[PDB]
Amino acid sequence: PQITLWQRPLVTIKIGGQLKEALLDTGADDTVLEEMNLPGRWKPKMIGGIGGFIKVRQYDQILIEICGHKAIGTVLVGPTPVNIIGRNLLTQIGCTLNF
Amino acid sequence: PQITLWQRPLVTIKIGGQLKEALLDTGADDTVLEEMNLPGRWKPKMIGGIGGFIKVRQYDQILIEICGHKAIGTVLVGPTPVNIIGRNLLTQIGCTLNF
Ligand SMILES: COC(=O)N[C@H](C(=O)N[C@@H](Cc1ccccc1)C[C@H](O)[C@H](Cc1ccc(-c2cccnc2)cc1)NC(=O)[C@@H](NC(=O)OC)C(C)(C)C)C(C)(C)C
Repeated sequence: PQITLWQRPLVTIKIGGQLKEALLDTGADDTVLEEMNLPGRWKPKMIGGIGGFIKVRQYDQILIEICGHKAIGTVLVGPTPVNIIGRNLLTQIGCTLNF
Repeated sequence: PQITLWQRPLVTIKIGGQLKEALLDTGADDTVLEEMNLPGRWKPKMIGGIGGFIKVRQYDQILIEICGHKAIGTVLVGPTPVNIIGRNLLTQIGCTLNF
């Protein structure tokens, strides 16, 4: 589909059974979701955005379905006021900017 | 053009007769640029990132060349670690997310 930008580019995502809302974010290197458990191994990481850094949990080789599109990769979990789909997974569903 | 996301979407912008590099950010409501001079009046505004809020200066109806496309709207200026083009201007230049 083609998503215009008059509104926030929010879509539905499925991860580990649960359905969630998430922002398709081209200004994000990383994918970061609201605090939750994910199966298996994780590492502490620090990420930086506007107005500071937050401490998160890095989970590798995680599957998320985004608008009925398979995408596997690193998923960060932490105190984010919004679920953020970053480039690492956007590339995986063939997401591009056009104008 | 069609910009892929295997790398930070960094385009050439022109503002106040200065060439800068800026990030095409779908996950940003606003356009935030690093400290610089701009003509006209400004208001104060708070904006929130991942880490917290920052104090920025709101300038209205500022001309800005984004990847060879004219936009005239609200530009925020303040302590941001990256030049961000947000949805207010991305819509102006007819930019869309596609996949
Ligand atoms: C390497 O740095 C990153 O890629 N950092 C990303 C990051 O923070 N990416 C930044 C760009 C960057 C890069 C390097 C260094 C500083 C910045 C812009 C993102 O795309 C964010 C998303 C967001 C949206 C919304 C909110 C939020 C906050 C409060 C309430 N509700 C929602 C909070 C975060 N928009 C923002 O930070 C924009 N925020 C926004 O639109 O809020 C409405 C802003 C401030 C640029 C206009 C991150 C998401 C992986 C952490």
